[PDB]
Amino acid sequence: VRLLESGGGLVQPGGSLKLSCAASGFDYSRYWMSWVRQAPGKGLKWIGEINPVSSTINYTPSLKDKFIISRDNAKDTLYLQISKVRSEDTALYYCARLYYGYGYWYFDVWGAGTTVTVSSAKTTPPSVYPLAPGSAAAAASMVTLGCLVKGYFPEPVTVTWNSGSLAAGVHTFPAVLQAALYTLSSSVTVPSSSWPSETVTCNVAHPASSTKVDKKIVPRA
Amino acid sequence: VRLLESGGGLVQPGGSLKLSCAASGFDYSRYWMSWVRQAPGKGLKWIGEINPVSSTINYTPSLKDKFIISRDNAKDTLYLQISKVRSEDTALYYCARLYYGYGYWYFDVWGAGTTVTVSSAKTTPPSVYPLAPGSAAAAASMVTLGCLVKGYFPEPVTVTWNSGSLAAGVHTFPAVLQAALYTLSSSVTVPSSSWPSETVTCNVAHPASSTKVDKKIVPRA
Amino acid sequence: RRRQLIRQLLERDKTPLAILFMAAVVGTLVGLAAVAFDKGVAWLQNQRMGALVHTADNYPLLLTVAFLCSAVLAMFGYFLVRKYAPEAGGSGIPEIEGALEDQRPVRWWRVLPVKFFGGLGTLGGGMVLGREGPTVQIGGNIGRMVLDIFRLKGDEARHTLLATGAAAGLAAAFNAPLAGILFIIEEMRPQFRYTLISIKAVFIGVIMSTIMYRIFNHEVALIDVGKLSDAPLNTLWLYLILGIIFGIFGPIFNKWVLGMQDLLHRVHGGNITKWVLMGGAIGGLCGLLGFVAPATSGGGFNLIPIATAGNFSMGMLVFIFVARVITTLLCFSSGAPGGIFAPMLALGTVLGTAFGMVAVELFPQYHLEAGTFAIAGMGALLAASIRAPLTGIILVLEMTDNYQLILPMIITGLGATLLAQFTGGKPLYSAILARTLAKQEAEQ
Amino acid sequence: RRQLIRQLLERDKTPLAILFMAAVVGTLVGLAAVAFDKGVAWLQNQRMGALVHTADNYPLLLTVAFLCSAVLAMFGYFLVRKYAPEAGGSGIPEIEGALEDQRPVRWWRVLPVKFFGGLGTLGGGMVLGREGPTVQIGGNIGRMVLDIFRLKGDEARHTLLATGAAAGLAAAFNAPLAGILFIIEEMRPQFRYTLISIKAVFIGVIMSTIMYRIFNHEVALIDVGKLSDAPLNTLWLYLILGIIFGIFGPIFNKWVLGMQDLLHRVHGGNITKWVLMGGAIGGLCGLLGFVAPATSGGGFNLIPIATAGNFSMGMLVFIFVARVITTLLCFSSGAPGGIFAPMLALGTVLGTAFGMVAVELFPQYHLEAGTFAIAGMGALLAASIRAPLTGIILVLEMTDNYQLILPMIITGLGATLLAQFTGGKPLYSAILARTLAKQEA
Amino acid sequence: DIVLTQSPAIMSAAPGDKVTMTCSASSSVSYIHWYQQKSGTSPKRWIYDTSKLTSGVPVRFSGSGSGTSYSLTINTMEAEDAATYYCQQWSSHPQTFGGGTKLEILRADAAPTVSIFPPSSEQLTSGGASVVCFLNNFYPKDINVKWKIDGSERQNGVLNSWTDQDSKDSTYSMSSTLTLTKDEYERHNSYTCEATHKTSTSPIVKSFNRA
Amino acid sequence: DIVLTQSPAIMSAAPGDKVTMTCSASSSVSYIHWYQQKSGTSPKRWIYDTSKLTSGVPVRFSGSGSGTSYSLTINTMEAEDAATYYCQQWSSHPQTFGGGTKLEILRADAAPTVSIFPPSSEQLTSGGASVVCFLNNFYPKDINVKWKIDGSERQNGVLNSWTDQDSKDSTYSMSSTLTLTKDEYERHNSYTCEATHKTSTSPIVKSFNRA
Repeated sequence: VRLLESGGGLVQPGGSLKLSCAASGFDYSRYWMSWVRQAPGKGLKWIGEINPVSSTINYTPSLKDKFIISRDNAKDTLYLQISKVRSEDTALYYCARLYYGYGYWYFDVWGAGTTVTVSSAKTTPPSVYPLAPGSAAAAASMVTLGCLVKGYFPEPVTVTWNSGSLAAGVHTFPAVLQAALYTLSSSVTVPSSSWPSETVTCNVAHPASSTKVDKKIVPRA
Repeated sequence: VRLLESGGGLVQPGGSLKLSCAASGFDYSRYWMSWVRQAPGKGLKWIGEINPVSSTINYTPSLKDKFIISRDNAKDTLYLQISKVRSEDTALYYCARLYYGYGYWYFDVWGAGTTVTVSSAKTTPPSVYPLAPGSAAAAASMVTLGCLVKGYFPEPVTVTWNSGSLAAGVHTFPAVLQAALYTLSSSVTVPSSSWPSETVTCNVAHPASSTKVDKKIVPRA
Repeated sequence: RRRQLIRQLLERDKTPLAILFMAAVVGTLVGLAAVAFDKGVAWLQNQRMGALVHTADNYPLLLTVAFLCSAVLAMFGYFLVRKYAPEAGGSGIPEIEGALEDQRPVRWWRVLPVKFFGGLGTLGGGMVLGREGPTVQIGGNIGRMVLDIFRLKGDEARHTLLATGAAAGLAAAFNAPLAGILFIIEEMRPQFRYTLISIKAVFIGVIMSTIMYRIFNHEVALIDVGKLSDAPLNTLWLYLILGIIFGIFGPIFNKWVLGMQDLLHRVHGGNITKWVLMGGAIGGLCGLLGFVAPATSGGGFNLIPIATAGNFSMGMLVFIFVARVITTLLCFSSGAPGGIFAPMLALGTVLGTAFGMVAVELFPQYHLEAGTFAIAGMGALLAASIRAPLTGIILVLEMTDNYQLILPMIITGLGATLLAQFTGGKPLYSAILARTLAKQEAEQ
Repeated sequence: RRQLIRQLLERDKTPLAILFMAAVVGTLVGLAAVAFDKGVAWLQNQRMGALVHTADNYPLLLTVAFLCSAVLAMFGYFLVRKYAPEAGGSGIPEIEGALEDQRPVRWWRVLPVKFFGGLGTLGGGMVLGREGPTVQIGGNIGRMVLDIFRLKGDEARHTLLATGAAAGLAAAFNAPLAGILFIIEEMRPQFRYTLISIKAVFIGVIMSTIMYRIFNHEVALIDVGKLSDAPLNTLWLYLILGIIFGIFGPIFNKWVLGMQDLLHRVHGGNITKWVLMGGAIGGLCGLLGFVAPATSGGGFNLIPIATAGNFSMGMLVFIFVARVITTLLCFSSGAPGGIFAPMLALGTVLGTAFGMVAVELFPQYHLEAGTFAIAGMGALLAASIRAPLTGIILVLEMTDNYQLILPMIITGLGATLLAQFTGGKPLYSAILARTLAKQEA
Repeated sequence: DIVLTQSPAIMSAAPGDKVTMTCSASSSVSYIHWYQQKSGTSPKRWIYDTSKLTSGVPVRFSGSGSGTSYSLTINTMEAEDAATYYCQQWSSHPQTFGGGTKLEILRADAAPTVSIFPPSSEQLTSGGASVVCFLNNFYPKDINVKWKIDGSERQNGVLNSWTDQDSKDSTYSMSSTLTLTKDEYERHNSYTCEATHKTSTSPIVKSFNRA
Repeated sequence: DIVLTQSPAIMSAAPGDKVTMTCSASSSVSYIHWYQQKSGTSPKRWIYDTSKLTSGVPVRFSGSGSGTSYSLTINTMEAEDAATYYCQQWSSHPQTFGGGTKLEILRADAAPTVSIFPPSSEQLTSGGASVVCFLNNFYPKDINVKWKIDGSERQNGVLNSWTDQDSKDSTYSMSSTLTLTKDEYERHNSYTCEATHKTSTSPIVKSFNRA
């Protein structure tokens, strides 16, 4: 049973966007399905729900057609159309599956949920900077590194090291917005014997910007 | 309710193809899907059948793995794997939906067809040559035009006029074989005060080829 | 006494092979008969369509023929009954409960042809009457006739053949073998005193009939509501309340169905003609609405699917409800051959949907579906009126195939029988035998 | 006649007090059965977390599988032999009697005995159903509120006793309809009129059924999904399957009884030679429940697997015979437990088998073993206990395959006709005659 | 494996006529079915269980039979019934179909409609020249085309192709087509197409000329 | 639209300990549901119907409450219980969720591990001069970074980001990036980076010099 929802993105004020949740591994019918959204820092707020034959669809208190919810029981998919979007819509949208024990419904199985961003700023490729120890590098037991992914918009960027195969000692702070542009950093801590001597590669990717880059960290000169 | 088998074509003696009939307009499972084939000019022969959960699969008095009927309830599609072909399997392959009345079974709804022609030749897109009336156009109350499709392998080609919108007075002649290639003509009889004035187009299709050509019929200028 | 029990025990379920082989022949005949009867009704309703096609042009001339055909069919109906078998009238079910008690006669040499052709007229006409009635009573006489014809003697052979014929006829009428049996053993049989009825002998008959119906009526059901949803526990009380409702109303509907019987009696006094005419009047009235608003007229099945699906407005329901409560009494109380069984099913269904809708909105957090309450209440009248729930819940469950609703189905149906008892009501089918069994003494 | 007209107008008018008690009886039987059910499970479970503890050593592993069921079966038979010789056996006949007023309802004894008595026999994993224990714990429960509230008259006594029964069978197979149909088809005084308020029963049944749901929702007992339909030209095959179950039904009856006698000698009547022969059969089953779970256990776990056809034509015949054995050995030994469910697990197996043979001999019918499995799942309850109407409805209520109804009846009816013409009798009745006769003698 | 073999392999009847094909088996069947194959289409279940008309199937039709010999009838056939009927069974496994019965209709006389074409500009743009000549909707099937190059006979490189009885009007059609090198076509002027049919004694001719 | 209000906003507890978090409805609710949400993962259905554990939850958890006040407990929490719990009701359309209680593993004071990086040569080869000064793994999340260029406070251009507690070692970490212009940075030499945290009285400095 998988709930995979796509369609999120970066729309600009006043826009629209059909979010889509596709289901796998269990009969799509017989089921009720509903969307729930979480705005950053903030909490979960139910958006709406819809039944099998989509003969019933209810929303939380919203204006006329702020939200249109539908499902297609032939493509085992649930949609959610938002319109005339403001920043209060800037959020992470989850789809669920609805069930009950005694009969007081809960949100049974969630999905990973796509992300909507509501802004004016334009998509923008990030700059990747290798962060190598200074020259007065107090080369001890362990040695810390990382690369600086700055200058991009929107979220997300994703960063791994040497392709994941370097997963312990990895700190990946969150991005901080400022001046219509995102910025974040990453740390990688490995053994002194381990580094200068091999190849530590930090790999940034900005789906939106349509980019990918593996900055090879290498010794200050 | 549509059974629409694809995958047919040209196959060299001692080879394998995988016909597939996709299902739509009904609930795939619960159903006993089967095939049947018509060898050119001949009658029908039952290749095999294959109950709902694929836990029963029978064939006709036919050796080992000539045939291999399989189904994917998840994509509402049937399958057929004939391997080690010879000219005895050159024919039209239908797939039906099996049911019954009092229980002595029958073939309910037959799909279209798909041709599997066994031979060493080469596939050859056809060529469409529009046939407009002569220059001595005695354009009486009714005008006959027609397009000529020649040199293609293997059978068959399908011809519609203005995308089937033009169904009356259309003719299509049985293709004829001439030097390891096929050729046929279609005549369409329309009002003369209807042709010059508008657009009479013949759209020819060759499946094996995977080409389709729309030939617009322009007067002899 | 216990020494006797030990004797009977080791001797239980040992029915005379001859009684069994006759229940098997009775069934086969009732089956064929019910099929035939069913076919004929349809052919007639049909011949009437190909009569309205014949005058589609003129509207008033159109409304006339819709009337005069049902009017002329109902008349020929009531007549056969008034002139040759005053028992064929009404449901026909009470006349069998009686025959099992040995209080009523089984004039099959009369009732078979009368009740039969008598019903083709009333149903062919499109009035609001079920098929069980005519078939349950045609069934009895079938069992009776083979009893007398083959000479078979004894209480078992008489009560048994007569009771399979009833149950076999009810099965082939609703294509539900289980409900057929459960009916005899819950209503039809002598309700107070032991009786010599071989249950195993019955089954055989029921099956033989059910099979005859399938031989000719396969590939399409009677009611088809597909597969509705489930009912969470925190939902149950709602079907108890729906039950309480049907419960207090059931008795009322009984007062009406009977009083109307008397009132409709005056209108003709007893005169064969003032009756046969009052029949043609109600007959044509129904053949009319069967055109200007089919939902108020006719048997009642055609609309059960549409209502359960919720394809009717909260208004269209109430209208049909009342309009029907009217067309039903008007048809049953008038004394026309035909069960007031199915129409109650068609009725509960309507009152069910309605309750559903109201519930649907008041409780959005239950995620209800009017359909469930439609199926819960589909047999709730059979519960509060005729007062036989076990047969009702099984007849429904047997035609709507929604066993996941069984619980609510019972909770509704039970609440209906409790509220019908505490509010005075009685076994509408029984009360009718009292009415007739008394009017035999009273007139002495 | 003038009396009838009087009774008619008075029909279905049961004392509100009787109804309100049927309601409280049910609620209790429900809670009871749930508790019993939970207990059994907890025990069977405790035994797994005992074989995990010695997974290493095999023989030491086979010993503990035995010694736990052996030690649970003994403590079982004991409680029955030392405090309530009626708790033994199914427990169903002891209530048919009670309704005839030929047997006593020693609830002050039977409740605690039958209960902890069964937890021992089922928890051990022997081949016995739950209905028996609960149908009898049910009646007593009905009684108990009958004596405790001092309701008098024949209706109050026969009604609360029967609902206790019905409601007990319901919550055992989570099937309200079957509960009712059982009473009105078997349980009730088979030859004479009786003062039992059917409407009073339902209330009980529901109350119980609901208690079961409160604690056992979200999963069923038997789940075969939705099998295929059955063409008309296919019916006769179920009649033949019925004729089979029909001639074998009586034979299985002779065995279940004779074995009762033969197993009696082995202990003579001695409390110990009995309690021990019990731990023997009890440990024997706790063993097979490891070296071949299909031969041991209640029997439900394998009904799905057989209907699906996941068993070879051999693995079936084996299980059948092994089971016909493990079943008698358990019921005829006189332990507390219904031989009801195990007949269901038996018909299913003999059903699948017939299916398979049919499947091939007739490829043009497009059969599915499963439909014959479910057609025969209740075929033993038809030839043995000789009550079909309850059987067909019990199955239909657990398998939810109403489209098989016709074959289900044709099989089941054919069974009852071949059981009568071949001498058999109501296995549950014959047992009351056996005990009621051994009483006045 | 049961072998059904049907009666008339091709039969011809004038509409409004009563027509009855047959279908016999080597062994024994029961509840046979029949199908309808009209040209260019897969068969369509027509009658089943020996005699139950499907949904749509005109009540013009009726089926009968028993064990060894079975039949299909059309009380008053209608020209739209031009097709091939396949009795098939499954009364025994494996199912086995029939040989077929092509039903041909007999309408009244029916004069052609000749049309000649000038080798397509583009076809020529590659060394080919095909002088097409259709002969649409006619009755007797029996027809004879003849080509005349610059007033003279021709039989080399000429192809004919008849369509089959049309479902609705019961008339045939025909394409006869002449091919040559682009050159061998350019070195002549008169191109006359000539048909001789039962309807007329005087051939129907149709020509065009390059210049 | 009942207003669920979870109790402790955020709270720490050492492993094996016993913890309870609240959820006071504003009206009457029945069978509160609970969800677990680990940074990065969509909410998981923990407890449901006020006390039931969803198939799989460690029996360490115990749901409870009634009418107006409910609660959840971990009898001896482990570390794998570091998450954020959301109560939810839907006994009164429409469904509402709690404020959320943040659960954080309590652990023993840890010193920051100050690491300071000079600008990338890649960056300066385009006017940017970001001088990052990571502050990895430590305990109380209360930490403070201060930059000094050629010995002198500086707050303009600083850009901190903290990590949510480590799954593992249960420590915190923070990156602080000071930005300039290639030139603003060049016309200076010293670039120290001081950190102040409870685990030290005097701060942890960590500089570098262009020269």
